Amino acid sequence: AQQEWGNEFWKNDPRIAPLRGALATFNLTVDDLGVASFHGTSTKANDKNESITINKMMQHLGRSEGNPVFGVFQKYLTGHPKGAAGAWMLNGAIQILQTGIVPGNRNADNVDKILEDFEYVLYPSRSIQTDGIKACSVTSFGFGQKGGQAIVVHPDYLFASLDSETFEEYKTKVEARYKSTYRYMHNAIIRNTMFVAKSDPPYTDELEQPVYLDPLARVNNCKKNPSKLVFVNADVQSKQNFVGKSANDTAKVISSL
Amino acid sequence: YQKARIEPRANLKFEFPPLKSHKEIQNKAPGLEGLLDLERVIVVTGFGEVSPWGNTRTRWEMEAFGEFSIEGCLEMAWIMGFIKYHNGNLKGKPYTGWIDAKTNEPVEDKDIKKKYEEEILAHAGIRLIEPELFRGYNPEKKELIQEVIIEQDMAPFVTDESTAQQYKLQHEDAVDILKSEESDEYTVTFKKGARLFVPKALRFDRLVAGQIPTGWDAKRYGISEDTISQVDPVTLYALVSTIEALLSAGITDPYEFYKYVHVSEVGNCSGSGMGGVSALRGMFRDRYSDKPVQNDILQESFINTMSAWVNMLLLSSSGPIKTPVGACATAVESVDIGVETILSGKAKICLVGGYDDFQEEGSYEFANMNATSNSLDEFDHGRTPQEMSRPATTTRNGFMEAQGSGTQVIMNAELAIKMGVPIYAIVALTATATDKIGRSVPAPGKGILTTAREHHGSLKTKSPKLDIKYRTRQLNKRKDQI
Amino acid sequence: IGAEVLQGLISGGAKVIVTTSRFSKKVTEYYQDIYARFGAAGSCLIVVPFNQGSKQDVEALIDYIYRDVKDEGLGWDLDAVIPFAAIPEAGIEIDELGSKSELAHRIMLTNLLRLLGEVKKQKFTRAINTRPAQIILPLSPNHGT
Amino acid sequence: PVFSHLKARTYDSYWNWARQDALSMYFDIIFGKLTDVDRETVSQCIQLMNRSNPTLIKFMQYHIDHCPEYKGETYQLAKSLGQQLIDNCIQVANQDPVYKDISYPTGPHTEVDSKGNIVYKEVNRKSVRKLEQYVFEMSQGGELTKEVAEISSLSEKTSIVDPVSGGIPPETVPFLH
Amino acid sequence: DYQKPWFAKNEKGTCDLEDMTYKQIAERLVELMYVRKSQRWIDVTLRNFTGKFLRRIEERFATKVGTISLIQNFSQLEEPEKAIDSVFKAYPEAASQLINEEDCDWFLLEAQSPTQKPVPFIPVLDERF
Repeated sequence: AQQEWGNEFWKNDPRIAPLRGALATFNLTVDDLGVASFHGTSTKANDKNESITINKMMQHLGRSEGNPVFGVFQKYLTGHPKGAAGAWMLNGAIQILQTGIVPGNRNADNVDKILEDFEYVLYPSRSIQTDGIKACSVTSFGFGQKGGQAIVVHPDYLFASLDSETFEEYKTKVEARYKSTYRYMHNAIIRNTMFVAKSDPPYTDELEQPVYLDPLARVNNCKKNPSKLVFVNADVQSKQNFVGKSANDTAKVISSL
Repeated sequence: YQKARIEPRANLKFEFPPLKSHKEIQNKAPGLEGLLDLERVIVVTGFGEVSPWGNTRTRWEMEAFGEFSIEGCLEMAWIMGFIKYHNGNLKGKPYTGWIDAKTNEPVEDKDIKKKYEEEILAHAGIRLIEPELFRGYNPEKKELIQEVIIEQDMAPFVTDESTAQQYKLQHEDAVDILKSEESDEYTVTFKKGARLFVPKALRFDRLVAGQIPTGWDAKRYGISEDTISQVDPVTLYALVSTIEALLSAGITDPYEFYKYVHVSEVGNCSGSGMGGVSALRGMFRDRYSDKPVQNDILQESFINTMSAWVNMLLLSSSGPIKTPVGACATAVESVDIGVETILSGKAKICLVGGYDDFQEEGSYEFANMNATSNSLDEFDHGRTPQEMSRPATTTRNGFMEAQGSGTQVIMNAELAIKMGVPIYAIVALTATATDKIGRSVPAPGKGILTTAREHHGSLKTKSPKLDIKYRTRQLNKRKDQI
Repeated sequence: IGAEVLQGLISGGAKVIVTTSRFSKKVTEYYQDIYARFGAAGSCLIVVPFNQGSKQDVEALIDYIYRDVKDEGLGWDLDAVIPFAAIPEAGIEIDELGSKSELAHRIMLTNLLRLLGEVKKQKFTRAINTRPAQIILPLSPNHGT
Repeated sequence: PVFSHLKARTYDSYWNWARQDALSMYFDIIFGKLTDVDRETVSQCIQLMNRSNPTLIKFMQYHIDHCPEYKGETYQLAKSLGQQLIDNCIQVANQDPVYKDISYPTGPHTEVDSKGNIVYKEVNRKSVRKLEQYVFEMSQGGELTKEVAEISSLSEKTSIVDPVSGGIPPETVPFLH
Repeated sequence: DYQKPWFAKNEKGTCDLEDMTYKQIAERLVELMYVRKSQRWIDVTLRNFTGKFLRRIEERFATKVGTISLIQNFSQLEEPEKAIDSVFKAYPEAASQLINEEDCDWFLLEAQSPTQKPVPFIPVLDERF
């Protein structure tokens, strides 16, 4: 029910766009897509063609006039890595959300004359500190008709959907995890041991096949080395795995008759 | 009158997202409470990269601020091998800080941006092609071989027994081999009409590329030499943005995944565009030219074996693997595969991203397609290498090739709240779309325009499920039937 | 002075061509920041590398301004020439008339008068006698004082 | 001869930097870097009226119609200061652009401390507050020279109530002539 | 059972040295090498070791190029709360951020230093235990 009515109500609806309904699931509008991280390879044919689509997407969806997307073009200082590009643009669009800074194309010294008919796109040349970006849009184009587009929403629209008991239990777990990876990353910088390649899988050889056939087999800590965490025989096809708390410790009213 | 001063050493903190309060969040986004199924919400949990501008922390403060801070210049000088750490004793006095690498001087953290700021900005980004980073590839002397038929017989020379039988096997009447009556060597004379290959060199136009900073070594991240000498150079870029995407999530041990998730539920949908092109050169040219290439150079050329070395060295998962190819958009395609593996239920954590490499042969072929900027034509316009990539500018001419990788870690929202990992983003949708009929492969089109498609022909009302009041009313009466 | 006359001309709505001897990335980003902040509707700023000590340079520049756009020029017609180019020479008496002193005199007097001779020739061969170019000379009060 | 017509950098795109400067002014007011009592705020509204087209008036209207004025006084300030700039840029449509030096006419000052150090700074002139008072100060001359609501009004053309030519003292020279 | 207790301690019991914040270290030293009843330190070198740590707090969380140390001389550590609360007032995120491994190497190399009384605790189990 939560995905018929809350989460993916819009999927094969001909009245709701995908790009509109992907924002409508967090009660956002089309006007809340702040930044559009362009592919933007400094190619004559690419940069004109990409601005046509993002303008025509916003024009068809009824984005209000005077609301352009801030087109950021990351490839002025990194270049085009021809396949790691959509991951750099997705890493960059995440940092626009959590900071609010919309960076500027510092190699844009004179934006093209044709690009002023696209009134739904703004091309900044220096970084502007927005009060907050709610959604970005990473689009990229490949050789061989390989257009793609990802939409990325600020994570505070997930934490709205939780309750105060789930969020506070989450918040103390992520701050206890931050102290564990602060200690690791400060050690691993000065000792050059970020990558610790494993030598063994978390099971032995005659635990390898019993683990694969049990969907409820989870790793616990070893006893002779608590820093190493492995599959033991008691985790595999265990007797406390399917049976739980709410229906079996409270099976004193259903097993009493 | 000489008061005690303070020297500001760098305070590197590897910060998580800044979680604001719950009352602030629900005032900003009211209405959503129990309406979203968290298992159908894909979140980005960690991310990392290797770039011409270092990693994902030093690239951002160059992209946003235009210069490095004292903690992003220490992080950059550590990457490029300028400073080392040394705890203990040197020159008698006990010292426990950072130490220069060329000399052994105790550099202070305040003096990083006055000592190495020249060398960091000169050896990162979109500088000229440095030949020591590409096994001696000098684009100003681009090597070919020319087939020549000799019109006069050649001076005889000595060789091995097996090699002389290989010259006779190729061209038979254009060689006469002859065994030495004393030793077990042969005399080879190439008579006229034989074909040779004389090397020549030409001046190639494309001299600028965006390289990984000079001094980047994957042993600094902990990768052993037995992995360095075996795998392709792209696999090292994929292995250190996977360990950086996992450490951006607080996953310091990848086997912590298996306290919440079965081993068949950790995927890997990273992909490349061309794969290990440094191994494709080793089997198509370097073995044709009899250079000593390793025997399993075919297995390092596959696009899917960079994500195999991730599972072979880090993850040990038996979960899905779906490696895509998009060749310029293969990390947005890889996100599309990664969110569909998790929404189907086949995986719960999915490594996702893209990786590629700059090499000589692909650089020459992009120039033949007229896709890359003519770097000598940009010198006629007075452009620096640092300003040869100008998107949306009226005088733009071709792209600028780079190398590196980028990796995200996507998972369920319900699993991410349970593990207590940081959530950086929400992947709202991902789409992929081809174009119309043409006869030109590297030509873009308006194909992704179908991600905003809507029918509003004569419809006079809104869609009734476009307001959250109605959808919370139908869901709450369905929650009562359950 | 000339960089402040430039941003007043540009914010007034004029088409300005600016010459530079030290053409670099720092210089062309200085002038782009002027247009990005102090531009106006219909204004245009053009930055060229230009050495006023050279005679072939002051002839190639004015020809580029008056050439047609199909002949890879600007198609313009000057309305003002503000020749503020100089060399800061100091400590030079009557007996140290060196190479820097003779070069600076070619910039400030000889090729200045040659630059106005080119502007007259381009207007005369196109028969432009109803559009004079106003020369603003940077005179001085102190002649050897 | 260091010249080429290939190295010529042309800048034309006022239409993009107008919207970029209108937005960066909008967040400097919100984050407390600009106030209406500043010389930098009024000097930025002057450039937004020179670079005025109907697409910027759409841009600056949207961000002040959808301005969350309840969030603070700087959100109330940006909606109030920005609304005056809407009406100013509407009236100066179909007009020529304007060079106005609205800055402060500073003057010199040199000072030696007791420790011994030449410091130089450009301080505000006492009598002369704006540039119209600079032209009056230039016409009066010196003694040995003698012989034997600001944002909303940037669109309205002022009338000269008295010319400075009447206020020149007789038979003496001004500072600029 | 031993006179040199295990140094590292936070909430949820004992820990390693890298699990304590910069404030939890600086007030565990005063818990261990400052006597409350007789109002003295154990040694004058143990008072300067606490002051050299407090100067490492101010160095870590500092300004652009250099400012005034709040501990201008170690003689003001005879009232140790007044010097501690003045440092974590100027640098308030030192009360919540754990100690770097570089500063832990400083803490363990200063503890093994001559011309200093050996520390009245045990900071690490190692070959130097």
